[PDB]
Amino acid sequence: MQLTPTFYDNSCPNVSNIVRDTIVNELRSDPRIAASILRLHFHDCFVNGCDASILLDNTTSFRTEKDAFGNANSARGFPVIDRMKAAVESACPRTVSCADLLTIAAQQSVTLAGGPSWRVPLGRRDSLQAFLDLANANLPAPFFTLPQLKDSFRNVGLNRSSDLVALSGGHTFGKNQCRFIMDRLYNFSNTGLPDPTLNTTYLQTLRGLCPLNGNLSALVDMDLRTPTIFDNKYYVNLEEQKGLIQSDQELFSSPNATDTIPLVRSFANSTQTFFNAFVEAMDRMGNITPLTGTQGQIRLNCRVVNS
Ligand code: HEM
Ligand SMILES: COc1cc(/C=C/C(=O)O)ccc1O
Ligand SMILES: [Ca+2]
Ligand SMILES: [Ca+2]
Ligand code: NA
Repeated sequence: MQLTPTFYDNSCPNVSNIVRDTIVNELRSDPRIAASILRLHFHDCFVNGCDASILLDNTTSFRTEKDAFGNANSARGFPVIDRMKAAVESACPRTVSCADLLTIAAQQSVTLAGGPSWRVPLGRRDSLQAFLDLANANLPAPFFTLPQLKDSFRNVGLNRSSDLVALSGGHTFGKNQCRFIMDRLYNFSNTGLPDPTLNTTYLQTLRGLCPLNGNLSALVDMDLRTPTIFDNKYYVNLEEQKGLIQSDQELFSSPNATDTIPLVRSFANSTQTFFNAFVEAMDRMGNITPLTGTQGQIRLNCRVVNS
């Protein structure tokens, strides 16, 4: 029972519309929600697949993935997911899984930010548990080298460098905390110097936003060109050594980037090339070990398993 974009065309043909309206509304008060939602889907899929396991709250039986190093004080937008979930439950009771809801929400967030528009495959079901340890082991970190980034993607089933380069384009919008670049700014890999792959002019700007012994929670735009617009500007930045986190710049500057450099350039040269690759990579990531058929359930409240 493979995933299909028409899964809810009869049971809830208005699901995508409900999701979109919820995001449109939220964007007025929080213009960062779109980026935040896309990241939630990414963090869901990289841990036991896209099964909404990340949406589960703490229980006496299992710890929440929300306390993972990659999610704690970082992941956000959970209340917004509850809102669209409630709205969908009203329109179509016990029909749309949280896993599918989050996938649609990620796609709509990308489109609303100016990105490509497409119908994501559907039919995923919700996990019966959360996987904190697995999240700590599977979620990639900003300090990862290119070989480590590739290993992290391959680990969850994405072997193509195209998947890695295209999906990294998610950093074409959204925010990043000073904490994750302090090493690149003042002491990279215990060298006592800033990361040489970071543009010196941009280095000065970032140091001003993130001074030593400063607020590590302060936010910086992932894309200095178009902070809230989903476009290929992220790759243009890499070509100028303006990737924000180490994992971004590595795609273009790593000694192991022989295969990723041409992809970065290709995406920087054509928005069409990037958008096509992003959709293709997004659908592949959304196809990671999904629960289908009668496996798992259709969670009524994304924060807890049905009882
Ligand atoms: C290649 C490995 C990746 C690493 C190491 C990574 C790392 C990070 C880090 C450190 C942040 C900042 C979190 C914070 O400041 O609290 C972030 C933000 C973000 N990431 Fe990535 N990321 C990766 C891949 C992806 C992918 C595959 C997507 C989705 C297609 C994605 C989408 C986002 C978005 C949209 C934001 C902004 C979230 C917000 O503003 O709330 N990332 N990422
Ligand atoms: C049944 O509830 C809803 C339906 C829609 C439909 C939108 C459309 O058809 O474009 C939007 C929001 C709702 O809460
Ligand atoms: Ca998951
Ligand atoms: Ca952008
Ligand atoms: Na696959």
